[PDB]
Amino acid sequence: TFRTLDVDSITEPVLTEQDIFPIRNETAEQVQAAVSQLIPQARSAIQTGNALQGLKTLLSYVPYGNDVQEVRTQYLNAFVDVLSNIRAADIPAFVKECSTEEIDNIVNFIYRGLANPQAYNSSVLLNWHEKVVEISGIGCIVRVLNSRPDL
Amino acid sequence: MSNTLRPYLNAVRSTLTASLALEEFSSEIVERQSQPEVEVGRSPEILLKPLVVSRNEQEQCLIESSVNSVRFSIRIKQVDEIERILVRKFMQFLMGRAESFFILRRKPVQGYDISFLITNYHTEEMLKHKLVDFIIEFMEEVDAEISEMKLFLNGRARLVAETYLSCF
Amino acid sequence: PAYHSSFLSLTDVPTTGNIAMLPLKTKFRGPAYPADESQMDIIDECIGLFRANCFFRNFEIKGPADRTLIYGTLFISECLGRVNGLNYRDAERQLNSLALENFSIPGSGFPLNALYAPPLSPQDAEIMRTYLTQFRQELAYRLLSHVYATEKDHPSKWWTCFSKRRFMNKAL
Amino acid sequence: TALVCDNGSGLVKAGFAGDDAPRAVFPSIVGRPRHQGVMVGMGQKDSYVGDEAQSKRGILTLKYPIEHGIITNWDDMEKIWHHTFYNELRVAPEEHPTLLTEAPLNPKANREKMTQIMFETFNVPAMYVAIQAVLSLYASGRTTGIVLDSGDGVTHNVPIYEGYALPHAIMRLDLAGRDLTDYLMKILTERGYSFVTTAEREIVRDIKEKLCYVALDFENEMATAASSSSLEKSYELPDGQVITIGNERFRCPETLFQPSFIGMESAGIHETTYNSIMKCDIDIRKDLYANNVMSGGTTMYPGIADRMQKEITALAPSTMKIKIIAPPERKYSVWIGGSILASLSTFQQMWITKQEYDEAGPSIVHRKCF
Amino acid sequence: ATSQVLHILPKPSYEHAFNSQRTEFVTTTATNQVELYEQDGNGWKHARTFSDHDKIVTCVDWAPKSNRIVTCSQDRNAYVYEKRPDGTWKQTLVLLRLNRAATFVRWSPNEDKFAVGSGARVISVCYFEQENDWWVSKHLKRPLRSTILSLDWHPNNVLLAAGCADRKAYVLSAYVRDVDAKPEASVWGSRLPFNTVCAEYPSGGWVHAVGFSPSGNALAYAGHDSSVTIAYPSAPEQPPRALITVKLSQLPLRSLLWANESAIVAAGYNYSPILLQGNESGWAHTRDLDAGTSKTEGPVSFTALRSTFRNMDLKGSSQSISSLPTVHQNMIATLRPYAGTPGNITAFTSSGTDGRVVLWTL
Amino acid sequence: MESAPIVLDNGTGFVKVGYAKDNFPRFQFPSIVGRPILRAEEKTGNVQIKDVMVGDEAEAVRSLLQVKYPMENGIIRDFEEMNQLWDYTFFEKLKIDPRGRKILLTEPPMNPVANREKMCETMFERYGFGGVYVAIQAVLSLYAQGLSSGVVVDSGDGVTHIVPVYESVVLNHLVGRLDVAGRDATRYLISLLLRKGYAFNRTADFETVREMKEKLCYVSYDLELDHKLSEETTVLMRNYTLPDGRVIKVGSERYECPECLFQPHLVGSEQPGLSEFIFDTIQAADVDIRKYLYRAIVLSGGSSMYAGLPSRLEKEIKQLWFERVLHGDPARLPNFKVKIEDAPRRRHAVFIGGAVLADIMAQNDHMWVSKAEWEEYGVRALDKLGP
Ligand SMILES: Nc1ncnc2c1ncn2[C@@H]1O[C@H](COP(=O)(O)OP(=O)(O)OP(=O)(O)O)[C@@H](O)[C@H]1O
Ligand SMILES: Nc1ncnc2c1ncn2[C@@H]1O[C@H](COP(=O)(O)OP(=O)(O)O)[C@@H](O)[C@H]1O
Ligand SMILES: [Mg+2]
Ligand SMILES: [Mg+2]
Repeated sequence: TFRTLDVDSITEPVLTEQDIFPIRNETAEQVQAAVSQLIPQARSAIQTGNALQGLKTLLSYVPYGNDVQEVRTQYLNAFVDVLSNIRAADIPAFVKECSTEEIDNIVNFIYRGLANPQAYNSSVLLNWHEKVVEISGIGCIVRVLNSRPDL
Repeated sequence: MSNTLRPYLNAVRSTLTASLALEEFSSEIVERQSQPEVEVGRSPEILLKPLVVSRNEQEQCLIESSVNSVRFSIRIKQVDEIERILVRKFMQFLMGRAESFFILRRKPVQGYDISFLITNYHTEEMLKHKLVDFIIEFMEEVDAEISEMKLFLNGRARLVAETYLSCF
Repeated sequence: PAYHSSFLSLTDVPTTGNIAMLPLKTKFRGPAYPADESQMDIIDECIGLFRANCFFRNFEIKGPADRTLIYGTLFISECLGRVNGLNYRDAERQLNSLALENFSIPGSGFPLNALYAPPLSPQDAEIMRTYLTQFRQELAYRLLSHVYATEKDHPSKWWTCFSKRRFMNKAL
Repeated sequence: TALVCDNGSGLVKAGFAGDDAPRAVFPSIVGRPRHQGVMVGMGQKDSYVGDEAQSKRGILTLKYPIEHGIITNWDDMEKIWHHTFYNELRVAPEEHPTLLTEAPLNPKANREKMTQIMFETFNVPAMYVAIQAVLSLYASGRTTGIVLDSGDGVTHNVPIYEGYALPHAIMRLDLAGRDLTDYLMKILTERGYSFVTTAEREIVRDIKEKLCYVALDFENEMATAASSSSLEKSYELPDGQVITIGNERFRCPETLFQPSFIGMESAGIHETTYNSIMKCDIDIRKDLYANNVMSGGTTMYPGIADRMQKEITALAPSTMKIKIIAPPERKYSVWIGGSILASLSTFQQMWITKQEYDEAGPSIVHRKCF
Repeated sequence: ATSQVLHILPKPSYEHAFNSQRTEFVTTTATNQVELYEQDGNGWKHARTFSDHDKIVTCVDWAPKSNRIVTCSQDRNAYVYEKRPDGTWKQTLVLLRLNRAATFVRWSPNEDKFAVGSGARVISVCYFEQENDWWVSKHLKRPLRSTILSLDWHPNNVLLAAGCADRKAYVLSAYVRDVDAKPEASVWGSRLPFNTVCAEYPSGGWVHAVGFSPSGNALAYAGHDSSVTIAYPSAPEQPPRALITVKLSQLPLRSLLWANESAIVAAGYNYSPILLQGNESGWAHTRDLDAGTSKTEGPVSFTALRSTFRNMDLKGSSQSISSLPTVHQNMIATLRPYAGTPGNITAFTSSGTDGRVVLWTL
Repeated sequence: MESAPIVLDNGTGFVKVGYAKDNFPRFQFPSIVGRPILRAEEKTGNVQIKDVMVGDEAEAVRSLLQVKYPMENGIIRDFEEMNQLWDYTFFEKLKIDPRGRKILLTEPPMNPVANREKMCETMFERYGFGGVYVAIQAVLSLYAQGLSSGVVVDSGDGVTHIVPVYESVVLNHLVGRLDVAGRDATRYLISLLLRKGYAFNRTADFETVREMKEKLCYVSYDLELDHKLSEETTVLMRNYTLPDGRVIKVGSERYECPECLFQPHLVGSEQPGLSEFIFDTIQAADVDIRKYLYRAIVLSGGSSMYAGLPSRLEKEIKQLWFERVLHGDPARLPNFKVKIEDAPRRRHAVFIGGAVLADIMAQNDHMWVSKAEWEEYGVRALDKLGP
């Protein structure tokens, strides 16, 4: 019977996410190289005990795209490993000196971490969430709700 | 209860309260109608990105959000088979009353134990800070409610044992 | 449904407001035209229908004959309120006193002032009162022949039970 | 909404749940003519009720269908309930639930006939019978206290702690405002004035309601009145002749503190209140002493709260604060608290319903109204 | 900044408009009705309803000089209301030709036309023809891709700004011949025919609010990402001099109003008017106009006795639920001039989902 | 007022009345007649009830009346009550003397001939109209559009009927009745609310559920989506307060009630619903005119006013052409153009088009059936009024 045939999907094509969010102006191998330069700096900053500078350097660029899940998950592995190695007393002094765009990137990537607890320690991500929202306010979560879907 | 749950329920509270910036919005696909857009998904520009808050692999929130509606869904602690039965049936009595708890769904979304739909109309006609207080007070107490139900089940298993075994 | 007046089948009947001044068998003084003593009239009908009609809770009025049957039906409910515990003689004097005492006509505390018309002139009011006083005196006298049919010093319980059966939830 | 009908011994107090005060308040009286009805017509009736009986009283024998909180005449009590619904509130009782009230330690049959007449005569959709002192505690904004309620026919003490009543500690005393009116007739006779008829009993009730008061120390007041004109003052009868009284103004109410004035062998209202607190468990007594709640018209005397506090302070140990709560609206606190209760949402599940009465008979009240 | 609560409406109030003399106001309740309120000493009284719409009224606007009310609804219609000599209002249906709901409406500065935003991917620019006695509608449609959430008119009668759910703020020519005289040359353009596009500015979230500067030389707009962006154009086919975004710490602004050429008031889901100040060198959130941003025994009545037992029964305890510290108890939906010359707004009004109508003095 | 021809849409649920060149009904009121009743209900001295009470006088006061409808399914069921509507319409709504006036009447396309005959007889022999014209209701709804081709579908209280028109020729062999309309949807809402334990069996309560339906019902665009919002969610739930003051809760019944237009089997009919009735009608037209009928599917009448009905109808015709013409091949579906015409005024398009047609023939005195022609030919005078 006719009632179940989807005509709308072919007679009125809906907006795509790239009609809402601008296309990435970098190729997949170009962003994969840019992150592969940063992950070794982020790992090295843990060994010198400077994990705060490990985050400040890792956070200087972020990968996005549905074509880059492998390097997005490698960047998230490094991000959660860096956040797990910062001492909990350093967080308030570091968060107040981040820009609004660095804060937006921190609260975005703690959200990607909280989505996968079998890989990532939620206990440190929730501690970071409490302190980032306490110091920078509710609007940083509002910017994550509104953020791009391929971050 | 909130010493172990405090970091988690603070992240849930903060992001549920950010997510409830709701508005009246009529459908772009149907004329003279409005629908909770998170529940239909037919126009993606007015959907906000779905956020997961999590304590544990077993204890999770999904917050789905839109111009006129939030869907909030939770996985709750079920560490043994008694708790799997007790939780499932408690959520079925609680969702069976959903007309009187106006922000409940009648069914959970798949892979979640209970679910809530807060619409534009609920933020207009109810105190929305008391809606997020009800969500977090439900999440704070449900583990103590379910553990007390397995104490009542233990206490009855003793009642029938002592009644039976004392009439030889 | 409920039972309507057979006298709704009459035509060119005298009228006041929108009561029908129907032919009446009676010995009381007043304006009502003498009925045949051999045939049922509106009071033999009104008492004969009352104890069925007082159970219905819906009634559509066909004309001025039914407006007259309704006023009678409401007055039988008043009589069965007045009559209780009396001897037949005390009941005749009490229910004549009830029939004679000053009552509201339609167009004045009347309970059905939406369904009944006011009197059509200052003189129509006097013919409406002088008809309704004669009618309700006869209606009282006739009812007592039924409620004191088998015994004479106590009203029949088979009639006193309708004393709270308030027709359509209306009373005078 | 629901009706609240505090059908007390001396006044019927009636109205709607959620109203600030009762909108029907009238004598709990049926009057019947005692003289030759000679003029034909004249708007005469077989009997009169409430304010109509009270205004015609010079030609009527007046009687209350309720005495000591018990219905003695059900035919006249139906006449009063009919007057509440159809004349005084102007409602169909078949459209409204009714909250009724009674004093504790009443006959079981009083509750049964009261539920039967409400469902079978007045055709009510639902009803409940509340204890009057439990209602008076809602009107206090309290969930613990001891309520001393005294009406026209009965005085009672009910202690409640955190919403639990202690039913073993409940006291009843069949002495209240009608016994004080009868005693005021007995002692007015000593100064020169005889009041004898059921109509003259309403004149001396009106004297009691505005001349009488409670002395803080009875023997000092009695000596002050025996030695000065200063306690004496006057009242004008319907006949325009004047009554002067002195120690009768505080001797009448003192019968609540000294029941032996009317020949009773009982503790006064102060010591009956203390005996009720002392029947309660030892940990609750402190909060009962701090929450003595006064109610009913027989608590409306000037000085009675100051006297009640003085008398209970002598009985209790000095180590704690006795507090007497006597609101200016305590004339109506049972009705006020009934209008609170009848407007609560859990109470909407506590009603006896028509269907449930029809299935069970009038015994349903004993297994639902406590 | 002083605030005064003028009235509490019984139902939500997404829009209100005062007349020119501030002596009556019109408001959309959340129903198909519109409420007209008159002064009553220092209070207000419900003078009349309008109820010509079938579904929920979304927006309403009152023309200052010509004294006409225009109303829009989810029924896809508009009605214009005009005052009769006897003091009643004449309704007039406008055929908007919209496929979906009307969402937002504004009268033009000369009041000779109005524009209606829609969920239909279009804006109905409506004008009157004396030759036909009709209101007739022109569709702006070229760049618009989603629901139009808000409109504003440039101080010159031609240019229309639009905030859209596609995360963009548009500046479009709504020039209509035999209504408009030719527009003067401007920073937005000079060759300016109907549906020419002067800007397509991006946002981080849905553009709830748009507003031209009092001189028309800049556009402010507010996004659902809790930002206000201020755009300074250069010329046609050329990028802006500055495109300054200030990101707020609070919930999003839904409404927006220039106080002067160097200051903006904005309000929304934060429940509070904020002040932003700046110029083409930079902008900053500078004040909150509501002091409530700082989070700041006797006889007892029957309604307190009864409500404390109803609270014990229905809720956890006797204790009443506290007010929010802001004057508005729910999101503040619209933000409109009340006093001062254009370019120097001295006071403004707000209405909210809590039904409060509130006056603010700067 | 004016000497113009009177136009009367004597519809099954509502009378609408006025004159040639009126842009809207001069009056509109329920086509109801009331008799006095008492019903264990409220009474007051603040009103008076006459032995016949009709239209707005009945509808404002209906708690006090036995309400009856002189019409059902587009035909007069009782001419004695229809005489009381027409007396009210002319003598105390319009406040006119009909003597020698010309009147335009309306009816649906497949009525019994006795309906038009006894209706024209009444105009000539009760009222003494000097001439009559009787128009097919759906061709008037095309005059309101200012339009000469398209398929016009009119759904009122009594009947849903369809009339294809091409280049001003009316395709009389293709016209049809779907015997489901606003009264069947209202009777179905009573049946659906009875499953929820509510009752509406009094003659006065039919107007209460009509107002409830007219306020709260909508057409589901996607049935499995509205069933999901219905069974998984409480968002469809709504409260309605009756004129009693009683409150009722309504949920799935809001989309489930008007679904009987699109699925007539829900009310026991075997006919195809709106979309399939319109498609089977257009698809029976000749190859050269099918495109012009699909490009102008004109909705009319109050039962076309449910929220989402145009959206559902357009979709469901695209979806039915995709099943029955393309056999499920997507490649040609974008090339199929359909346009539902869904004007704001369309509840009154029959009146508004009657007010146009009555002006077009006002000066052409030969176009009307005359009283002098009726009294010499009888019912054969009506043979002027088309095939
Ligand atoms: N907004 C609406 N939503 C749903 N139903 C509506 C709406 N508006 C009107 N109706 C319904 O339409 C019907 C009245 O329409 P209309 O006036 O066109 O019928 P009619 O002309 O009297 O009937 P008919 O043409 O069959 O003789 C009623 O059932 C009414 O409830
Ligand atoms: N001001 C007063 N002073 C003294 N006695 C009063 C006063 N007001 C009322 N009373 C008495 O209280 C009694 C009525 O009180 P009430 O609480 O209504 O009793 P009840 O409920 O039992 O009918 C009567 O004896 C009356 O005279
Ligand atoms: Mg008492
Ligand atoms: Mg019709």
